[PDB]
Amino acid sequence: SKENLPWVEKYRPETLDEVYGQNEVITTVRKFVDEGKLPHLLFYGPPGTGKTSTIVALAREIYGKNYSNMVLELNASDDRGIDVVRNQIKDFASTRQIFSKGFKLIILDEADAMTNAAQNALRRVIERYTKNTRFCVLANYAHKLTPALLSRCTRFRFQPLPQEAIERRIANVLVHEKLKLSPNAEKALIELSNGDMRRVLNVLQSCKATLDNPDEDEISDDVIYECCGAPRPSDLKAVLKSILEDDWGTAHYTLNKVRSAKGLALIDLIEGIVKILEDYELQNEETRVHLLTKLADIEYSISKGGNDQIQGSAVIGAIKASFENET
Amino acid sequence: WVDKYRPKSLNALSHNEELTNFLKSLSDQPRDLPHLLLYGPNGTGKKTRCMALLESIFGPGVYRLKIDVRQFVTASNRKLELNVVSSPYHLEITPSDMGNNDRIVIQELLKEVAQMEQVDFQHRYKCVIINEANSLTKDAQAALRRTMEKYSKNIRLIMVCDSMSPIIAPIKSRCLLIRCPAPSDSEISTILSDVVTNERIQLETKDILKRIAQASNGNLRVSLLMLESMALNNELALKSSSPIIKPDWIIVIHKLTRKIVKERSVNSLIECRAVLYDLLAHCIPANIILKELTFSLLDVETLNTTNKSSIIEYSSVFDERLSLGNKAIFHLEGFIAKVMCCL
Amino acid sequence: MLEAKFEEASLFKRIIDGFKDCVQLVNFQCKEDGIIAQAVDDSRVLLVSLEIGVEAFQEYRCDHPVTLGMDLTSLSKILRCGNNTDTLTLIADNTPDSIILLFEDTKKDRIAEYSLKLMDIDADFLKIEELQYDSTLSLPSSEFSKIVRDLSQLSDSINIMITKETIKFVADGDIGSGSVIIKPFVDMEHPETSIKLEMDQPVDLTFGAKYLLDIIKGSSLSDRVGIRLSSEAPALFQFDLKSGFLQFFLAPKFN
Amino acid sequence: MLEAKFEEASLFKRIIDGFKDCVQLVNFQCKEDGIIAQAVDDSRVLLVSLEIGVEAFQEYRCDHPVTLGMDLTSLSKILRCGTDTLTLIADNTPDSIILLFETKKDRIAEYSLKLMDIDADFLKIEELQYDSTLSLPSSEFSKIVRDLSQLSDSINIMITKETIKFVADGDIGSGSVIIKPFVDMEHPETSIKLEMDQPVDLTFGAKYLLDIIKGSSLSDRVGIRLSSEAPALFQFDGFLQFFLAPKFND
Amino acid sequence: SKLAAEQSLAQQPWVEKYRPKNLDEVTAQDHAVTVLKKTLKSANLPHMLFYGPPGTGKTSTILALTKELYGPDLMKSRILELNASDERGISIVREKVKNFARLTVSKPSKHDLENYPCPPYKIIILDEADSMTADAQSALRRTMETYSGVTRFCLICNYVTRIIDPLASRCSKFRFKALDASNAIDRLRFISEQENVKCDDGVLERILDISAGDLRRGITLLQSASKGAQYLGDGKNITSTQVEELAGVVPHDILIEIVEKVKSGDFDEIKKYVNTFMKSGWSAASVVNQLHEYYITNDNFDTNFKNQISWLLFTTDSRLNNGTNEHIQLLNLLVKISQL
Amino acid sequence: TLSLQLPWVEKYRPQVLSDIVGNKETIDRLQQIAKDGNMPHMIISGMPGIGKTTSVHCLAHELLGRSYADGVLELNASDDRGIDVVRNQIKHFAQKKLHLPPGKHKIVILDEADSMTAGAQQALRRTMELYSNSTRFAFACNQSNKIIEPLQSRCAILRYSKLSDEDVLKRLLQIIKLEDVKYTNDGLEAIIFTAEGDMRQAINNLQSTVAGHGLVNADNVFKIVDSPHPLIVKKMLLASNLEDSIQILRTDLWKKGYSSIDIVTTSFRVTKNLAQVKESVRLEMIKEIGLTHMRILEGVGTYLQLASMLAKIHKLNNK
DNA sequence: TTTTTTTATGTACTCGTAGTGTCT
DNA sequence: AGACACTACGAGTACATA
Ligand SMILES: Nc1ncnc2c1ncn2[C@@H]1O[C@H](COP(=O)(O)OP(=O)(O)OP(O)(O)=S)[C@@H](O)[C@H]1O
Ligand SMILES: Nc1ncnc2c1ncn2[C@@H]1O[C@H](COP(=O)(O)OP(=O)(O)OP(O)(O)=S)[C@@H](O)[C@H]1O
Ligand SMILES: Nc1ncnc2c1ncn2[C@@H]1O[C@H](COP(=O)(O)OP(=O)(O)OP(O)(O)=S)[C@@H](O)[C@H]1O
Ligand SMILES: Nc1ncnc2c1ncn2[C@@H]1O[C@H](COP(=O)(O)OP(=O)(O)O)[C@@H](O)[C@H]1O
Ligand SMILES: [Mg+2]
Ligand SMILES: [Mg+2]
Ligand SMILES: [Mg+2]
Repeated sequence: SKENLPWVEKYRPETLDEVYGQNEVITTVRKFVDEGKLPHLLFYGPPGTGKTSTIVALAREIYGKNYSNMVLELNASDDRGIDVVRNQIKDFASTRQIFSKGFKLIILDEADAMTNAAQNALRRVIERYTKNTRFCVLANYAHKLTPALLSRCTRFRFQPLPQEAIERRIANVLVHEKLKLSPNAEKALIELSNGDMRRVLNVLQSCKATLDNPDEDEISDDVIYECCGAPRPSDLKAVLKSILEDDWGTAHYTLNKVRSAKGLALIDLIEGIVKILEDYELQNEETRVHLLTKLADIEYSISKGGNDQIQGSAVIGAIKASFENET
Repeated sequence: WVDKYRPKSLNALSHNEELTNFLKSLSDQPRDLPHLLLYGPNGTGKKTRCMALLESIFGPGVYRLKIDVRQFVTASNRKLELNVVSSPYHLEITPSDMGNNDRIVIQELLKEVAQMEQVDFQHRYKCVIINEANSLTKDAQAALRRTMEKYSKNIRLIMVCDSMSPIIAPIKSRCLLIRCPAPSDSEISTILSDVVTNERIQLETKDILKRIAQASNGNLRVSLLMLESMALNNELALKSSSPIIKPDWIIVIHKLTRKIVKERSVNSLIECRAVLYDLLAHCIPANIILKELTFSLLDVETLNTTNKSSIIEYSSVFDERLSLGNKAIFHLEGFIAKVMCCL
Repeated sequence: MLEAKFEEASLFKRIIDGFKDCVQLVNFQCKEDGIIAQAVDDSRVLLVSLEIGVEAFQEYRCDHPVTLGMDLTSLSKILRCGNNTDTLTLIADNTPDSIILLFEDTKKDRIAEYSLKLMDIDADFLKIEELQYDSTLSLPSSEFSKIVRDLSQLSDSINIMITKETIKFVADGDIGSGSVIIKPFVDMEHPETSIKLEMDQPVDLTFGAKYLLDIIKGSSLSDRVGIRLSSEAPALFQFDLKSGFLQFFLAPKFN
Repeated sequence: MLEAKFEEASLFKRIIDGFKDCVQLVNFQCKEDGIIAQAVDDSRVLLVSLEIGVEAFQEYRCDHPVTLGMDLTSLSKILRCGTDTLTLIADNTPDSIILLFETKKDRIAEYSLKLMDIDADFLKIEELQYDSTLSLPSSEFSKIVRDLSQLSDSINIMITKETIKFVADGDIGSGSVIIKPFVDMEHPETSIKLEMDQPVDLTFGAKYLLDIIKGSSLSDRVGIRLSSEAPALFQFDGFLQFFLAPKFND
Repeated sequence: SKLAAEQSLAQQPWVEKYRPKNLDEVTAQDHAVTVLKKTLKSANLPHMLFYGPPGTGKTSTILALTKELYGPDLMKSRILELNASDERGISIVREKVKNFARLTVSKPSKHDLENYPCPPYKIIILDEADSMTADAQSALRRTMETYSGVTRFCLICNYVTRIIDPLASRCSKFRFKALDASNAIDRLRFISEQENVKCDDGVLERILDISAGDLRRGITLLQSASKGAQYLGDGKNITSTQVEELAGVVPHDILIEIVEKVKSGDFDEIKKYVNTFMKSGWSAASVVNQLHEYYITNDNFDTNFKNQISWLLFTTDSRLNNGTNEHIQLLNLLVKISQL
Repeated sequence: TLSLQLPWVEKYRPQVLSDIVGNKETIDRLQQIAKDGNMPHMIISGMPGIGKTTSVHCLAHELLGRSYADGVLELNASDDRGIDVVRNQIKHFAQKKLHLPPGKHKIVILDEADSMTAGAQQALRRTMELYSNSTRFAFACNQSNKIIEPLQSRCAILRYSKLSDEDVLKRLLQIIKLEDVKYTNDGLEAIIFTAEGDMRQAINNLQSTVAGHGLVNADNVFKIVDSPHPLIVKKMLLASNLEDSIQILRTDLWKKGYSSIDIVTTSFRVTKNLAQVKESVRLEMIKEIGLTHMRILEGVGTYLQLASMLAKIHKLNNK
């Protein structure tokens, strides 16, 4: 049953009408498939934007419920070498369909992990067999694809999901589930997603499990922040104010109590302070240079471990020494 | 010799009585023993104390050990052959004898000895002595991270090292940490008095022994070996002004420091590179070379505080570089050039 | 529950040998009528469809329709550990779980009970070979195998042409070009050597040689290969077992 | 000076290739009765034994019992580089071992081997009590082992209520062969003998049995002796014994 | 059977003896185990990614969850634990992991469904995912995305940055918090009471203070102090000094000596005292930590001096985190902080 | 949706050498060669999407007439092209007898010749030297440096260059006239701008815009095709103020879904191919970009790292 | 004017013992 | 019944890598 799948998998779009966020790409793809002129597609975008869902719904619209048989779907989980290309892809492109009449579809999902020899062998398979089959390449990084292979497909850039699309999907989920969400909680949820539907769905499931009730109550910002362990804007601005204004000992005590009372992480506080100070209008850019350099160095050091107290004191001292030049 | 006079039990140690009492505490209940990590200066006597602790956990047969040969196959047709020092109660592994293939040996041999149960006709677990855990790369340490916890009823690790810097935090947490401070000059001189009384050495003055201590920097392995070496030049009778026999590499490093402080040029940099090549080609690590060269450059009285500060700063920078690199000469020559530019 | 006790052991061995290195993941379906299994090739070019009724089994008992998926490599590994003189028994519990392959000797108490863990394959069981065919023919297995593995040395493609009472296998390659023309004829003293052909429209279509070289491997089961061809229709290569049938659906090349 | 004569070199070739994968150095003791050998694996997990009496040698002269320590490399090279009558020759202080290949041909070739001195520790061999003792044909056990080794890497022996069970719980599945004692009249080789006092259940490594079953050609029947805490005993009739230690518990 | 396991646990180190067996034994990581308990009644366990400092209880949490889910019978048949002690290249991920994910779930017995929920999926946990190469990680993407109906993936790591972004997006992130004195004093007191550890007032809270968010190290230090107190047999209570002497902490007087040498003194005496201090084996990480605490918490230095001391201590810790020579780094740090 | 139509890149693929709007010199050379005969061994190199494969195909077709099927041996990178193939099949084709007109020769087309192994390339030397009177070799590659010097010494070298805006505009106008598509001057200019001398990419973007919006306008082109990636990165790196570069990186690159790895790789490539600043400044910028890339590859790829890279670049530019 | 370097997956070549269908 | 050409799956050896 579908009631056992996680929310990321349970709410996977099955038709092109359930893929929000991408409107310029979805409409053009629908027109491609309606007029018949469907070229080789290259869906390039960040993770969780809806490329795999889009191509699956497209193949479903093209072939019907018989998608899993009339389409050759290869991914990084499967062995994709030059011999794999030579045999499988060429034999799939050269022959005809077994169940119906129509062009074939080769979905090379996550093709950014393919070998250079495989792409060099495939670039002439795409150009030779182009009247009976098609190629759709999904990618997160366009630098791992050879320019020859990159020039044979129509490139569609999947932009990060905007506010309206994620809010629409959240409303759809809140209709599908017996769940209520606060407005400010919804805004905070949009803020910690960066256009990733997977993260939104996962944390929504986690906060629904966190409610500890039969779901007669509403999900507030406190529930979200305690679920994802993210710092609140209130504590963020309090720590920033204590660093900028209060003394060294006072700022140290404030940072310690804020990061120990809620169990917050230093990397999350660093990211939040960076996001907040981005709107700060300052004097000569030397302070910004010092701030960015020292904060990136501290982040790279945190990414490898060490003493958390030493790194917190380093963050405080770096911010103070950077703002000491803005006078 | 350092081998003829070495303690074999906990009651035979002659320094760090607090550490001996802690080892007796830890070996009182031997079956409820966690993994251990002995850290401290090189040459303090931690490898002897580990064997003395095993001699208290098991019978005296722990010292009757044998060297066997074990073979392993990598992902390719290359084969590795390494010697394991095994005993009817424990085994000793030193992955510092190979390159990046230590993780395979670690995982395979440790899983084998974990699944393997001890034999009879000689307690319940079989100890593993990981010698020089600093050479273990992060991959082998990560592989051992879960092996330490999955099999805790048959395999207890006693990892011997000189500095916990390259040891990852999970491994540090997964075992007790025991520090072995280097013995003071008094205990070293006391041991030297006993060994020269047993070896029939003629001493006109006792203070020379103290000087040996002051020439070993707490190291007993260096102190005893240097005493036996200078006893061969003085023909079993040390004089009141017997010279201190320094190793050849130390004298070469001192001459290199002299060449650095006297002349600072590129033509001298070529000779410095040649000396560094000659030192590296004769089984001398580059970290020790850098440490000794920096410490000898700081001892030069011709320089001032401004020079010594920059010297130690460049030394730390290039130490990080060498710890992050593999071509040791590429960092040693850079450090030497930066020191020449500083002076 | 499921109990399928064969009469012999080498029968299922040859049945799996028919398409051993042809497909990988199969999903058998056991019902009251018999075992039926369709499997698509890794390149999605040909479809193997096997049907063994209750005739080839010594004992058959199936309560509800059960679906057991498995990889052919592990199935071959399990079947190779069985002696050709043993008796094979497929057993399945109430819910679909690891199929129990039981080897029971007829003289000594040798109970070889292997348990093959199943796979979870998308049971997209379709309904195929329910379409009208333009041309049907039948010819001995040895002749087809000879022609196929003799034309496969001259090229990698084989064009089959069915004209008015004319069968033609053409192989056009680089080092040469071959053409075999067999004519329909029925013998009376040897009814198994007859080459029957019922054609309604001329057929011209090409296939790959790497797939025919694996299709001809099924000639060890039966001796009369049937071939059904049509324009835009999967080529049906049928071997007739004594209880069911094994049919390969090959996809024609694109001219 | 030791002089031994096998009528066929094939017997010694099969003998040496039976265990040429589990050891590298091997000591052969030579006494008035015959030749005896024991060798310990490099991992000290399995020991190999061997005894060949005067029945197999066409001619045997041994003035002084002596221990010959030979490596597997050179002897394996000599046995694989070359039915014919084989002759082993050694002199006083046997620094070399000569292997003459001599009934219708007069061609001979040999390459000498320099021996080593290995401290072959003497561990006593006791015939203690066993909870279960069984004997079954060598080919059947070898087939069972190489059939169960494909599934798992650990073979479980379960002897209970006059029934033996060779089980193997692997990743792709699980196999289980259950065998009942059987004695046959027309063929005395296909007989199953077993006597027990306690149902025992142990687990052994499959990689060790995969090399143990290489001695399936030395004799026709193999004995399995299993107990509660003592290691398992694999007996092959020339008499040779393998002591296999099982896995502790889980 | 059961009694043998009880005796083996009783004769095991306190780290493994008191390993949490249920989702209730975990004390401080409540936010994650609340969701894990609420999903235990449901059947929609998502792909999870545990990340945090070492010794916070990630492996213990996932083991307790798998136990409470499957029972001690299905615990050995519906799990796939892949640790860092195994090969985890592209080949392993493509063959073994994918074959196990494609497998069907094992049928539960009659006794399993009566006491345990027995969800219709299995769990493939990957401990120490930091060592997994990026290609082997990207290979897991569709493996975990298509077979989610029958298997569930649980990644465990310390540095969440070592895992690629798509894998971190596919899994729900559970951040395990450091176990300080406040949220682990209850567990430490329970462990001390179960072992009759006679300690003083401010010992346990001090132990975790030395642990810096690590309950495993705290339990190990408690076991060591208990052994050292039982060997003496004096019947007294363990003191904070007896705990800090075996934990690698530099005494306060030796630290005051270092502060006095840095405040007043030139390169020569500082170098001599550093050479003498390195003879007594102390971990430079702990020395840097104590110096940082002293310099930051002292209300006797200027803000301009405090920013510089914080940056210098940060640089020294970052350089020490790479396996550098402790003596050289400590001397460089002390010299740099001696020059104003 | 039962059947699809051929794309305009394949449908309007040139079948005669006159329809090629590439380099006029080499095209006229190949035209005269095919008209007179005696085609020599050749190696055609260039960039993707400029008319290299189509050029040699049209040459072979117009040179062989109806004997193209039996006189041309086409081998791509999709087929096995090892030492065994060169030893057996290529040698059998070169030794194969074929009665051709007294001005033609058998042609062996080897697409993607820069992917053949060294052994095959070495074995091809005597294969092409011993049968140079009845068999001719035409290689089509992107990098002439991947082909060994002995092979290059026995053939002519034709280096195809980028297609100027005039040629691509003429070809697009011809395609529009043959398709009757409503367009606009700004739309065609935007297509040429986003093509970057790539004719195939230009035709593909044109077909996409036509089938997605109907009217070829700069608005629709920029809506369906984003601005070129290297140009925005160049504008970000060449910014005079740190705030301008930070705003560019935030809005144009980070808010549009460009990964950090792609950003740092494009920055490295632009700084390498830059010519506005001195060599030392470019070297320091490449050093900083590589220092940032070393952190991006370790999984620390975020917006803060790119911001710090831009700050360090501006500090370097701050004298 | 000249010699070497740890490892990790993909690619290509080679000999090669081996398993089975066929002819003196 | 068996010998030996044909053959195709497997261990070993290198060779690159933007
Ligand atoms: N535009 C969208 N509308 C609705 N749901 C979406 C959308 N994009 C993503 N999702 C959700 O996120 C899940 C994963 O989407 P995918 O298409 O697999 O992500 P992706 O774009 O392929 O990125 P990858 O797989 O990490 S490279 C889907 O099953 C949906 O539940
Ligand atoms: N939250 C906790 N509650 C109780 N005991 C805990 C907790 N966390 C850790 N422990 C103890 O510490 C031991 C180690 O737990 P682990 O789960 O292995 O730590 P960890 O998070 O895996 O650290 P790693 O493996 O280095 S990343 C457990 O067996 C417990 O004794
Ligand atoms: N000069 C040209 N005139 C007209 N169309 C052209 C021209 N160059 C390229 N095209 C179009 O681009 C398509 C593909 O061109 P190709 O010749 O395959 O590119 P290429 O120059 O060979 O570079 P590759 O194949 O990627 S290495 C052709 O089918 C034409 O539609
Ligand atoms: N307590 C002790 N009393 C006397 N000699 C000792 C003592 N501890 C160590 N030694 C000497 O140290 C030598 C071994 O040093 P070792 O332990 O290998 O150095 P490390 O501590 O670097 O491993 C032995 O020869 C032994 O004589
Ligand atoms: Mg995807
Ligand atoms: Mg863990
Ligand atoms: Mg081309």
